[PDB]
Amino acid sequence: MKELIYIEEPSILFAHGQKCTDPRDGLALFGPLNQIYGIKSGVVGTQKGLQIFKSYLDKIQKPIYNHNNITRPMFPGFEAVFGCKWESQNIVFKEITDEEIRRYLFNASTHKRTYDLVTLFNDKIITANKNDEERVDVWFVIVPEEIYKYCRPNSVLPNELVQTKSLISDAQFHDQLKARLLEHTIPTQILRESTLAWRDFKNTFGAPIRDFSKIEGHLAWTISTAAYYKAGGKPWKLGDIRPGVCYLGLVYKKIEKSKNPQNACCAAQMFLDNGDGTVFKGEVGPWYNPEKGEYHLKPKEAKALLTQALESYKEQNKSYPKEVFIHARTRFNDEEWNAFNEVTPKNTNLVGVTITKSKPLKLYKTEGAFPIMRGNAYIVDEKKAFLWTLGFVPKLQSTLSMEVPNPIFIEINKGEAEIQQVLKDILALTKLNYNACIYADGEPVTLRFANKIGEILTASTEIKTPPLAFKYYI
Amino acid sequence: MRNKIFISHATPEDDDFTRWLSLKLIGLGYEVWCDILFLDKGVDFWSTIEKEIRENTCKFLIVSSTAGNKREGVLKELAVATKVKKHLQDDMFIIPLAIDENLSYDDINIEIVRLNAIDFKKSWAKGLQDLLDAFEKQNVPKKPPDHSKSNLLYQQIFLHDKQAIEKEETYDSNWFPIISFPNELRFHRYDWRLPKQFDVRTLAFPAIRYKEYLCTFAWEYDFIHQLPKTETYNGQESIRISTSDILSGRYDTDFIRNYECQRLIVQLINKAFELRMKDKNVREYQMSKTFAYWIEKGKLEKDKFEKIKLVGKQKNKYWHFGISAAGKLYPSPVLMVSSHIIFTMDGINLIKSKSIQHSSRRKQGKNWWNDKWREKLLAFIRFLSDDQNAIYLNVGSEEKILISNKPLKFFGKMSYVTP
DNA sequence: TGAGGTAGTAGGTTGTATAGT
DNA sequence: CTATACAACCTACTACCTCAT
Ligand SMILES: [Mg+2]
Repeated sequence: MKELIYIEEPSILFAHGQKCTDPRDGLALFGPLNQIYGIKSGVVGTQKGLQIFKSYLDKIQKPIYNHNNITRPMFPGFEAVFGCKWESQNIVFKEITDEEIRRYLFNASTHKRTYDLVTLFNDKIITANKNDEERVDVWFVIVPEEIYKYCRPNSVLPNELVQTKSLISDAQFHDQLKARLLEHTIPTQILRESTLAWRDFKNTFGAPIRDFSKIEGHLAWTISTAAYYKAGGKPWKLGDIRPGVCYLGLVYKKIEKSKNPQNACCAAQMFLDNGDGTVFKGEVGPWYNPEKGEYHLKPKEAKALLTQALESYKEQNKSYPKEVFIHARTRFNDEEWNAFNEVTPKNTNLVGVTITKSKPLKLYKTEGAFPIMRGNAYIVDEKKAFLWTLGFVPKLQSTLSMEVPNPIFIEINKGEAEIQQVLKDILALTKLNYNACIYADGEPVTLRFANKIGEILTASTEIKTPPLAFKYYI
Repeated sequence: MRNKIFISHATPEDDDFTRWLSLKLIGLGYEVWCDILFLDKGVDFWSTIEKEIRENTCKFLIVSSTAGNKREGVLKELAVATKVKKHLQDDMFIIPLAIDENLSYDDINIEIVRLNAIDFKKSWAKGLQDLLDAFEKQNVPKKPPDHSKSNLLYQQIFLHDKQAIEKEETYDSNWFPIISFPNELRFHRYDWRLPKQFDVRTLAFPAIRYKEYLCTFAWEYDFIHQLPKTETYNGQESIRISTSDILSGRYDTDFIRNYECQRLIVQLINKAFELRMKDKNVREYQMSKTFAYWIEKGKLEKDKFEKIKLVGKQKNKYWHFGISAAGKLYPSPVLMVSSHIIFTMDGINLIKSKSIQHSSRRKQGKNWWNDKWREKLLAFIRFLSDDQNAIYLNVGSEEKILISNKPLKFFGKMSYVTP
C-alpha cells in the first residue's frame, strides 16, 4: 500500500494582497491585482456584431448566474468584479459588411478565403490602431458565424456557393488573425457572434442551437478575465512564490509544409509569478524527430533561447534568477541540456521537468461518488512524481476533470531539485491562466498554451517578433 | 451605542447577493450582522437578531427580492426595524436593497414600498456605491477598511463546510501489478527453423522477431504445430538472460541495452493478454491501438458480476463495460487497465459506427461516478481472474505471467467530506 | 457546458536501404 | 537497376481537454 503526500493548494493573490484559491471568488471578493483605468473597447465586426457585443457589455454589468453557483461561481457583474467600467457606450467601431464578408468569404479555396478575411480584419483593426488618435485598450473581433463556419481546414463550402474557381489547386482564421497582428502588438480578443448572442441563434426546432443557460455566468468570467488581462492589468499573482524563479515552457509545432518533415517552429514561454508570461520566439529548425516522435533543439539555437529568456529576465528583474525550471512534455537530450547549462549563470540552478499526461495511475477513491481531491500526489522517486492537478475540489464541491481524474507524471528529466517543490510549483502554475478563469487548470500555464501557441508560431513565420507578453499571443 | 449594519435576507434565493453585499461591506469597514456568518444553535437565535436589531443595529438592510418580501422569517425580521424605526426616529433606518429585476409593487411590503430605491438591479457596483454614498450622507459609522476581515470570514465561514480536511482515504489504482515472471528470458537462434515472412500472432504464444534471434517466454520446445523442423536447435544455443536482473538494469548488453529489453517484454505481456482473452469468456472490442474486452449480454447471471453490473442498457442500446491492458514496466511492473464502454444495440452484435458509440460513451459515462467506475473495473479484473489471487497470462506451457487482480492501493491522510 | 479539437499510442502501410543481377 | 528484409513514418480511434470562452 503506497502512500500519497498532499500538496497544499497554492494561493493566488488579488487586490490588497489578500490571497485565496478561486480567482472567480478572489476577484469577486476584492478585485484584480492592479485596478485599471477603464477599458476602451474597439469592435471589428458587422453592424450586427456591434449590437451583440453591446448586448454583452450591457449584459455583464448586471450579475449573471451559473447553473450551480458553488461549482461555478456567479459573476457579480463587471464593475463589481473588476472595479472598473467596460462600457458599451464607449465603443470604437471599425465596421465590416456582408458585402465585404461575401466578397472575400466566398472564394473556392478555404485558404484564399481564410487568409484574406484575416487580411481584411487587420487592415480594419490596424487602420484603427495605427491611425487612431483615439485609443482602444482591446480590439474584440466579433466573428459572424459565417466566418467561423467556413474558415477552417476540412470545412467544405459547397461547390454551389463559390463565385470564383480556385486560382490553383495555416488556415485557422482566428489564430492567424492573432499571428498577422503579431508584428505590431495589439491585443486581439476574439468572440463569436453565437456565444455573445446565443439565445438569439435558434435552431430549426426553434430552441437555441447551443444553449448556455447553465454556464452563462461562467462565460463572463472567462471573457472578462481575459478581456481584463489584455486591457492592461493582470487579475492576480501567485501568492507565495519564492523570489527569483523562472518557469520556461518549451513549445514547438511541426511545420507540415516543408518537404523535409523536421521543419518545426520553436518557442519558450517565460512565467515568473504572474502568468502574464513572455513568449520568446525561437526560429525554425529540425526539431521534430522521425525515429523518436519527439521534439528537440540543437545547442546553438538552444543557447539563444535560454539567453534570450535570461537576459530579458534580467532587463526585467535586475538579476539572473537563482532557479530556472524548463518544462516540456518530452525528455531532454543530454546535448540539448548541456547547451542550456553553458548559457546559464554559475550559481543559477536549471531544472528540466517533463510533464507528461500519459495515462497512468488513474486513482479511484474507494468510498463515495467523488474522486480523489486535487493536490494528492504520489511520489515515485526523488526525481519522479505523479500530481493530481485534477480531481474533486471542495471549494467547488465539484471535480475538475469531469471523469475520474488523470494525474500528470512529473519527472525532473534533467537538473536536480526537490521533487516536492516541483509538484508544488506546478500545482501553483495551474493557477495562473488569466484567459480561462477557473479554479485551476489541468496543466501548468508553462505548457498549457503550447498547442494554441504552436499554430501561432507557424501561422506567421516571416516575422522575427520580439519577445512578447501573452495577451499578444492569447 | 450602535454600529452594526444588519442584513435581512431570504435564503437561499438571495444568498448569492447577501453574501456578496456583506463580505464587500465587511471588507469596506462596516460591521454587518447577517445570518450568513453564524451557525446559531439557540432559542435566543431569534432573540439574537432581535437584540442586535433592537440595540446595536445602526442600519437595517433588507434584500428587496420577491422572495424576501414574501418570506416569513424576513417579514418577522422586518417587524423590528419598524418597531425600532421610530425609536431611532431616523428616516433612513431601513433600506430596501432592490436586487430583483422583477418586483411587482404588489409584492413589496408596504412599509418598505414607501422607501427609497437602492438599485442593485442595474449593476451590483453602482448599488454598492449608492448604498455607501447614502452612508456618507448620513454618518453611518465605519472602521478603516481591512479586506483582511472580509476574507477571513469567507475563508473561515463560507468555506467552512467544505475544504481539505485531515481525513484518511485509500484509493485503488488501475495498475494491477505483475506478480511472477518467468525465471529466465531466453533468446533462440532459431535460424533456419525461423521464417521471417510468417506471422506468429497466430502462434498462440507471445513471439516477436528481434534481430536474427527469437524472443519469448516460451521455451524453444513450445512451438510445434506451427513451426516444424526445429528439433534441430541445440538446447544450449540461445542466450538465457536473467529476468530478475533486467528490471534492475543489471543487464545492459552493449549488443542490446536494458531499455531495449524492457520494451520487448511489453508486446509479449500485452500479447499474452491478447491471447488469454482469446479464451477468457469476453467478446473483444477492437480499437486500432489495441483490443477492448467487453463481456456479452447474459454471460453473467442477469448481466451482473459479484454483485457488480458489467452489462446494462442505455436507450435502445446495451452498454458493456470493457477494459484494455496497457502493460508498463516502471516504476513497478504492472498491468495497466483503462476502462471502456462498448455499445451493442442487441446483446452480442457490436454497433457499426463509432460516432454513435462516441455519443453513447459520453452519454453513458455521465451516469457513472467515481464509485461506479472503480467497482466495475475491479470486478472485471476480478471477473477474469483464474484464481483467488491473480489472473493467468500464458506465454508458454510451463511459463506463465501472474498479475494481481486487485490493483495497488494508495492511502492518503487528507480528504474531503462527501457532500 | 459541450461539441469540438488534441494527444497520446500503437501499429499496419510505406518509403529507404541493402543486396544480388 | 531491382529485388526485397526492414526500417521509421502516418493513420485511425479513443480518452480526455478545450476553445471564435
Ligand atoms: Mg480565450
